[PDB]
Amino acid sequence: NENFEDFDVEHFSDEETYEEKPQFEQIRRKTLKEKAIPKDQRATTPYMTKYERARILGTRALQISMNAPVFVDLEGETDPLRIAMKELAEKKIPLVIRRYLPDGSFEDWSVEELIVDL
Amino acid sequence: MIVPVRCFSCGKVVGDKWESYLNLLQEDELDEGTALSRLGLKRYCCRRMILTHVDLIEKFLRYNPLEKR
Amino acid sequence: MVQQLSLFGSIGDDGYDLLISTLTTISGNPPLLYNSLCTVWKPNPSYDVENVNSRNQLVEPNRIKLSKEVPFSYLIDETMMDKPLNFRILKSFTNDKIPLNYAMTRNILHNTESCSPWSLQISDIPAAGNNRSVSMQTIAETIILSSAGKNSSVSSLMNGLGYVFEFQYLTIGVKFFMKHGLILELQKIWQIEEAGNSQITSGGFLLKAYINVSRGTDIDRINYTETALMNLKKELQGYIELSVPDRQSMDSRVAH
Amino acid sequence: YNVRMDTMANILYYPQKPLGTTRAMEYLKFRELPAGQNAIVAIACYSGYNQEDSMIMNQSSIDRGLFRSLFFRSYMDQEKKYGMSITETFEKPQRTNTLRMKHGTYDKLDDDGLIAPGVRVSGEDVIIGKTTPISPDEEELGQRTAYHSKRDASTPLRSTENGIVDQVLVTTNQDGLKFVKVRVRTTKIPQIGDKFASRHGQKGTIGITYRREDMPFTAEGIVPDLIINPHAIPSRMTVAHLIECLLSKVAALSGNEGDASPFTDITVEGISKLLREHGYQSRGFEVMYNGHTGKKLMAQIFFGPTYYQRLRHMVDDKIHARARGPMQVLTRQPVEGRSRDGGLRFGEMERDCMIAHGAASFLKERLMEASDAFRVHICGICGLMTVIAKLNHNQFECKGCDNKIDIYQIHIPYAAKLLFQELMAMNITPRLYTDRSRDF
Amino acid sequence: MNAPDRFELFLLGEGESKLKIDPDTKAPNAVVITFEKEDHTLGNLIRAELLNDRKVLFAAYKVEHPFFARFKLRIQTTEGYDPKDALKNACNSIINKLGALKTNFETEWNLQTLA
Amino acid sequence: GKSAVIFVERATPATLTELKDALSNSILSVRDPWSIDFRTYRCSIKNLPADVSKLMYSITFHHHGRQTVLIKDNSAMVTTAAAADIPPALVFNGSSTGVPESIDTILSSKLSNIWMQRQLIKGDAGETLILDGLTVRLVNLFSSTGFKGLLIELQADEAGEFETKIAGIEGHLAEIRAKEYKTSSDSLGSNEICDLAYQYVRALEL
Amino acid sequence: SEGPQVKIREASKDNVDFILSNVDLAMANSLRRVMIAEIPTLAIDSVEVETNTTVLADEFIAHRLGLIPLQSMDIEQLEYSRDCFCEDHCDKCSVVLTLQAFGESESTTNVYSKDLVIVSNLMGRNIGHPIIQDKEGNGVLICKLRKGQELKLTCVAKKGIAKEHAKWGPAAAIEFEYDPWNKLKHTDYWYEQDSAKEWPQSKNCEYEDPPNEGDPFDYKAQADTFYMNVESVGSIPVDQVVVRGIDTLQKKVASILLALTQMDQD
Amino acid sequence: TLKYICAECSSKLSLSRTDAVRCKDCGHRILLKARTKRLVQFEAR
Amino acid sequence: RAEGPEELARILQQLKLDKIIHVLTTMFENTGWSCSRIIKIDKPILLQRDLFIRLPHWPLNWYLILSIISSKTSCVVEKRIGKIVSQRGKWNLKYLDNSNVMTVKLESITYQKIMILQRTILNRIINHM
Ligand SMILES: [Mg+2]
Ligand SMILES: [Zn+2]
Ligand SMILES: [Zn+2]
Ligand SMILES: [Zn+2]
Ligand SMILES: [Zn+2]
Ligand SMILES: [Zn+2]
Repeated sequence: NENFEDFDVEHFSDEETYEEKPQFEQIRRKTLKEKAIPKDQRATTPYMTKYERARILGTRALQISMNAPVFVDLEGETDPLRIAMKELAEKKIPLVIRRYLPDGSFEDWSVEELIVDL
Repeated sequence: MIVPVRCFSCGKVVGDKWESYLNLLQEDELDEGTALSRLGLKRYCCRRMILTHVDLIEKFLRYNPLEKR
Repeated sequence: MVQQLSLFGSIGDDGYDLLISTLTTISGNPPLLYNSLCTVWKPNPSYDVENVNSRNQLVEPNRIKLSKEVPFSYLIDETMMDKPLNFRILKSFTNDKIPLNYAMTRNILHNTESCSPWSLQISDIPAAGNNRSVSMQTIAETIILSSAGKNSSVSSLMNGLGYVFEFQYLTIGVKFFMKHGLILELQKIWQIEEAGNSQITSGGFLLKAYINVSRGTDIDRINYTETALMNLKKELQGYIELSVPDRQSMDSRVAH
Repeated sequence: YNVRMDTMANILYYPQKPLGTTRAMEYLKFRELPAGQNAIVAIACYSGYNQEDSMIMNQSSIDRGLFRSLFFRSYMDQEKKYGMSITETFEKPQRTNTLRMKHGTYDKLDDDGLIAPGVRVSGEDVIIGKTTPISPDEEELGQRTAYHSKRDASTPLRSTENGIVDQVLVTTNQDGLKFVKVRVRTTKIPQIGDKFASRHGQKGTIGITYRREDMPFTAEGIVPDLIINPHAIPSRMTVAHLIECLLSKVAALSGNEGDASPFTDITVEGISKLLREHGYQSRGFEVMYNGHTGKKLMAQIFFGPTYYQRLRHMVDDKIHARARGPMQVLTRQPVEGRSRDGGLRFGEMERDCMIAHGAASFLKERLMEASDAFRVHICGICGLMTVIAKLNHNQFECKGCDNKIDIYQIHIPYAAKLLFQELMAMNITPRLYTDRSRDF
Repeated sequence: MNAPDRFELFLLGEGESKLKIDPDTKAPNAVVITFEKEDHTLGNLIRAELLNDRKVLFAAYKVEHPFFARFKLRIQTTEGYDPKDALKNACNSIINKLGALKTNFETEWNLQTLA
Repeated sequence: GKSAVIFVERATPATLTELKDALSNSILSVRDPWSIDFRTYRCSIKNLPADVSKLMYSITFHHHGRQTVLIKDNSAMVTTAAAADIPPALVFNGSSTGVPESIDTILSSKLSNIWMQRQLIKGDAGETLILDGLTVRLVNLFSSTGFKGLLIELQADEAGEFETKIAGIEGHLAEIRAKEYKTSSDSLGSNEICDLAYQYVRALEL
Repeated sequence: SEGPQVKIREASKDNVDFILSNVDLAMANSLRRVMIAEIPTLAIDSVEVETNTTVLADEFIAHRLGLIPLQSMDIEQLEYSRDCFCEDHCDKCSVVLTLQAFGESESTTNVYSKDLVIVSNLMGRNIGHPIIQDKEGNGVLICKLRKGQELKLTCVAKKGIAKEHAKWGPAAAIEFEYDPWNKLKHTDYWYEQDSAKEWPQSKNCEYEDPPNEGDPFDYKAQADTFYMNVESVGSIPVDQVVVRGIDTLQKKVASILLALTQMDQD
Repeated sequence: TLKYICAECSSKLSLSRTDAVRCKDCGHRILLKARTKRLVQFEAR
Repeated sequence: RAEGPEELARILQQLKLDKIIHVLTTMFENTGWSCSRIIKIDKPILLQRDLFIRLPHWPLNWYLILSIISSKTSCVVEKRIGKIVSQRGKWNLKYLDNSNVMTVKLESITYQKIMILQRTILNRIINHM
């Protein structure tokens, strides 16, 4: 065992403190074709979020690292993430984002039409 | 435990000066500063090697040897 | 570091000339008679070695082999001077009788000054990846140009490396440099021993279709040569069966 | 300590009694058995490598024995008689007749199964060889034969540790069973990451080590053994550290021991007068020169000896990494502890930080592909994991539902599977389904 | 455990050269020279004595990390003056100065008769 | 012809150009630069008996068409790695594999459990100077710790009058204040390249 | 001659005090650094212990033995062991010493560096002898033995520089000072009431003219006239410390020239 | 067979496997294994 | 590979002077004069080139300095006598004779004048001490 006087705080261990005080629809149904919000009435932002950017870059890099076809010309680029960022720079990623609204409905936004402002 | 060979800071050899330091202490009745200056330790880096040394080896030498020839 | 993509097969002695005609039609090149005396050297058993090497990786003891082209005057039994040196010579070589006895090979090895050129080859076991349809093997090759000194004999030279002589064999065959850089050998194999020569390929020819590629990382080149080898197997399909031999057969490492 | 075979022991090579000393520590025998070294300490922002309680310690001084220490670890082992034939034996095991030998070497052992004192040991090397008999004619691990009449119960060295076998002690316990104790000696040379503290709560680790020619130097050629940062001083209000350095400078020059007892009438002005009498600036500042270029530093540096202690927290006893390793028997998660090649806790509030970052796939990878990824089969009828799967025969069946065509495989943590099976033990059905039933 | 050996502070490893010269694209007629297995001892000397050259517009050295015994020396000269020749002249003048210093120290030490 | 090898063990790093300007009036022309690395392998057998040496010297001339010579107990191994200088018989019969590897790579890759490399002396960026019926090849040798010594290689087309040329080069080396060179002209038994490598071995040993 | 000028103030067996004039600050500091770190010296590098019944640890004794100063006059004539063709060490690249001390006396038996005995063949060189400086003739106190304790070991002394390990340093402490009157204003003096009286004058202030306190600051003046005191450990004489430091710095600069010329012709 | 030393008598003793671990001169039941006869190399840094 | 007409004119003039250099050095090397190509000087005092010819039977580090000067019209050669030494890989004219220099026309140098020059040069070198 060990015997050290340097006090190290036991993390994730609030159960000692817990035990000290123990007493005191209308528009869409099922999974039909109605669930997709059509393109003309999509109400979400046309900007591609930081999470959308991170997951598109990760997915595209995972594909490029698994010998997917690359739709941009390489300038000697080797890292799949940098190839993915070059594809995202000139909008050659053939993916879409299914943005789930809280009621289960979704909008399909293509990566091509989303604006990369960040 | 036993006197270091070299001063830690500068590297002047102080291991040869320990018994002369003890002799300047006990049979010449000098104080420790004049004894250190007599041996040529003029930097306090060298003076603290001999001045602060605790010579624990003879405490280790009071025990009987484990392997006796 | 040459990778050797190779396929192997066997024919009988009776079907030799038909195969020569067939591969002459396929290649467009006439067969060329060739020979090579291969001497295989194992590490010295009296020497205590380490499983590790200079690096911290484990290394198994491997037999290494030297080869050279014996002149064909040493392989004619005073009956075939009139017959020209072509593919018809191998029809006569059926039994164990070869003019190259053990003593002439010892004269070759012990050089009884300067030595003939040799070819030192080190080959590991072929790859175990079961996605390749040809036997892919790695051969570490170098060329011993010459020698000198009081111990210029290649036997003493190989003893200098810590290697002792284990066995040797003589192979005589005909080979075709085909299209797309494919070499197709068709060889007999005799083992040379003190008790007498022994024909390993008894009453038949060992067939070896190999392509040598310099770079093992050129996966495009590897796939190109593999497709060429599978093509050659496809024209020869039905007549002769070419297949990947067992990797345990091509393992030259010393077992213990 | 040489005749004491303690479990752990740390011994400095060159203990130094403090230059600044208390009248009280005479009775504590602190000048007889000291616990530190008077290091020449510069308080300077030298290279930025002593920031945030780091320190720059002289590599040349380290080479000459500054804060070098001995480390002794004793290993205990005994042979115990469980029954008649099931008894342990101190001997050198052989791979021919002993099962589950450790992959570390056994060549350093002798015929008694013990390594001789003086022999250098490396990591995971066997120092005590012990064998226990086993039941004959079994079939375990494939490499089991009738020759293997024993199994290896040997004691290896710690995987990260290495050193010299210092003393091996054979004796019998109270029960009369022979038991051995093996002491291994190694030296901890100070390096980047070793924790050092003064006598004032000013703990710190070595940020970097410079050699003597790169250290700043005074006009006398004195270089520090230790550069600490000025920013450690004002917020902590450790004036006694500065007074210790001044008094130790005066004591080292005058050849005395400074009386640093608390409630005496010893002032900074008297120590400054004594320091000025020795030809130094009275407040301890010295004009030092940059070691890289030789130019005078525009700021003068507080300089002088200070008693520093080497603390027991070495970085090499704390450095730990694991890519893959052993798993626990129960949860099939990575084990705990760097001694057992364990894994690092990815706790609940680390998971909360990854949730706040929005990294869902990294969180999934930590909880599944980094700890415990289990494939289990469930049927579509009942959500329970009671599906008998024969993947070689490609046959699936859930008894009760009696279905063989409605089986799904899912990837859950093994802790989740254990939780669900424990809930089934509590007569609760945690039925898992792969399709929704109600709207959002 | 992770501490590097102390000899590759001054020993060239396998397949590395003492100097390597890369052209610097920020300024015209400027190069960056990486000195392997050196430290501030040579760098400060070369840089401060390159600055005595009237045809050297820029001379600076830096040890990017104390862990690695190397430094980068950037030299920019006037047009028509190759910085390699600036380095040659700088090193040659340092050689001459050190030789004169050595001979002067021999003469002055031989003048001492109390040793 | 015949070759001899002079290795000034202790010369200044600038002795090479000092020796070059010593032969200012004798150089007719300058040919392409040359180089050489000198390797030494120690046998790693735990139990070697007597009457066998543990040292093997690998000498790789970057001139003479990229050729490596191995010396052990006065026995040579002229070994090549270029594809151009393979004999056509060795590549025709399939004994060779088209392109060979350097024997140094074989010893450091597939023979490291017997022989490990100990010392590497890379004498690089040498020069070739042509005297009157003579070829001096100057190079500066380099161990791990910087400079090692000046290496001079003498080569003549003929061999009838060669020792006088050696005496002349020795006199020129004495003229530039270098008296403790280790000359070597010992042959084996006898190729030119193997004898040159043996002369290198005796020059670099003391 | 024209160039750097040296005026030796004090010369001793283990100390030289000289004034280094007509020289740049970089050259003086590089010389100081080379003397501290880059001069080759002989020191015990590997200790093979045969018998050790002392109270000191084996590697304790080995670290003490490495720090023993050994004679290094002919350390040029020795070779680096990594540059030598021998397997571990030989007479061409190492000096083999031995130490066999036994406690046959009733009192404690001190083990000195004078008990180190050279067993290798020096071939007439002047290296390997332990340095004795004190009047008693004993060397550095290596160990102490009570009755019955034995210490039998073999040392191999190899050459190195202080960059590899500080046991190879011959330079002790090197004093170094320029501008003792702060006429260049490279220091801004910390003070409480008056910087002139709170800061003691150095001993080198007597060798320069004090400032006139009314004259303007000389912005054109550079740093020269360096006051250096070199102290020898004992391995080499202190003048040889200075001379070998100048030679080592010269050799480094010549190596830079060599590298530049080799890649110039390629 | 293997050399052992008693804790306080410091007399070298040879013990086989069947022999009980005791000193023939002292009877003190603590014995120390002898130091190895092989030479051990210490790098003096 | 000449882009502009001025570039081709410079290449043509360089070809002219290099042809003169080649014919002179072949003349002297066929005679037996060991002409040197390992020596370069910053300036030997239009576009001009210099030849450093020597015959190894008259004192060391001395050469016959041949300087040609070339133009579109008129091209002559300067016969100078000088002493060149090699110091640390650098060639320096330790002596030059700029006084007794004669400039013969290019269309007049033959093998007979080369014979006369060979019989004269050794005396010229001897008289320069
Ligand atoms: Mg903290
Ligand atoms: Zn000191
Ligand atoms: Zn079910
Ligand atoms: Zn089951
Ligand atoms: Zn040696
Ligand atoms: Zn006893």
